[PDB]
Amino acid sequence: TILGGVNKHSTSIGKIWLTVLFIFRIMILVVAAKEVWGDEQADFVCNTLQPGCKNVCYDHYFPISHIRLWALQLIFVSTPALLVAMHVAYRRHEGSLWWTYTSSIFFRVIFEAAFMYVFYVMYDGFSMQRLVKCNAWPCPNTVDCFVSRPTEKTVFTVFMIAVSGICILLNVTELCYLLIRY
Amino acid sequence: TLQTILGGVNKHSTSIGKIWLTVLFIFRIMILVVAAKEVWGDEQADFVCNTLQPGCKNVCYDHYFPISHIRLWALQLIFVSTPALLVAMHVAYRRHEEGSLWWTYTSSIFFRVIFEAAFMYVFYVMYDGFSMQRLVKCNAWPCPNTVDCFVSRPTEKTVFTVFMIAVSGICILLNVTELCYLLIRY
Repeated sequence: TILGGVNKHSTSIGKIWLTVLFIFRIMILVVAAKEVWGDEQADFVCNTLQPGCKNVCYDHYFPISHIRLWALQLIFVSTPALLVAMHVAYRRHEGSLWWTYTSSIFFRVIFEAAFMYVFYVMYDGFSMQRLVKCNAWPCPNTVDCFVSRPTEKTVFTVFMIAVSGICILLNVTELCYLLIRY
Repeated sequence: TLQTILGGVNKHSTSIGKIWLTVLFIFRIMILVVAAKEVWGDEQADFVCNTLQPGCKNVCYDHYFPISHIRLWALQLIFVSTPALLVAMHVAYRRHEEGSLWWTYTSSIFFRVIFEAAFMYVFYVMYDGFSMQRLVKCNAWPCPNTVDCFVSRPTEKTVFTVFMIAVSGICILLNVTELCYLLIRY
């Protein structure tokens, strides 16, 4: 019903393509992705005998796991759609509505652009490495630690980034139509 | 029936109260449920202490985490929502057959700000700020002189701690404006 409640009050591009891609991301996140990151810390392996070196090295290289960045991102970009829907809902039950609608799609592009930026700086590209070298205290000189399932995590990382990039373009095209029509 | 219950809660509210307060409430619940609840999944499983003394890990973990963060947020969310459905059924009881409606409403928004302030106060005093440390030094019995123990995911837990505090602080501001916005109309 939440899906069927937001069916109306949109343009042909905004009718479906944004919505189907949004459903696409959630299905990938829930059905498939969350079991890949299930044992991110359980199978983190470091070659040392120092107690506590594993905890600090894992926390240093993964300040926040990918699945929870995407979970945050989905929540943020969902609110402007939801908020405008209920905003127009009670009055129904032109200039102002146009003012709100363009603002609604203006926030989406901001959030997705902001979040794609974070992955790039934080994780230094979209590819995961098999080996990480760690020298934070209490670890001795330098320690080799090994990541769990690096290849599978890369595949979903690329998949999510590419789909997010598509959603940016669709929002932009929706904006330009509303720009020319004024 | 999350949509249905709040739909009744939506009735007889001011602009900011109609939209902004309830969307923030769903915002906090979503973060707590789908994201944060499994950051703290292995609080005690990956607590690590550098000692050979049996039971030092149990006493040191309990000394530094008297109550978990997620279980404080759960308690806070329960408390701040009770006045919501308290009035909902109370009027439904009366309806089944202004000032009283006024008296109930201003009291309701007065308890919400009280509970949020009190709970937000507990985090500060009991955890000494909003930032967790990688290392905790423990000397409670039966541990020998002083033992180093290491926390699990200190950086991630800090991120959600800040995010929860910031959102809770906003809910206080909206409630305060609601009181001022309401009082002037009289």
